[PDB]
Amino acid sequence: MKATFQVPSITCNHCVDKIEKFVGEIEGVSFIDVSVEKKSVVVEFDAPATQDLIKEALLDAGQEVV
Repeated sequence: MKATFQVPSITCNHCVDKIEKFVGEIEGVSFIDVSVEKKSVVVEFDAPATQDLIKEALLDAGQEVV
């Protein structure tokens, strides 16, 4: 139960705080991992979540991920 994405619009802390505030708890988030120098993002989600939940939240939060 883990996910691995990448936010091409990284390179900042304000974005991490915004995505962490939303992703910090998406009714099924184990741990939101982010990589600025690598421009990657690894998030763990439990059974009450889905990569469509972290996207709907992270995307609606103001972040982009392909």
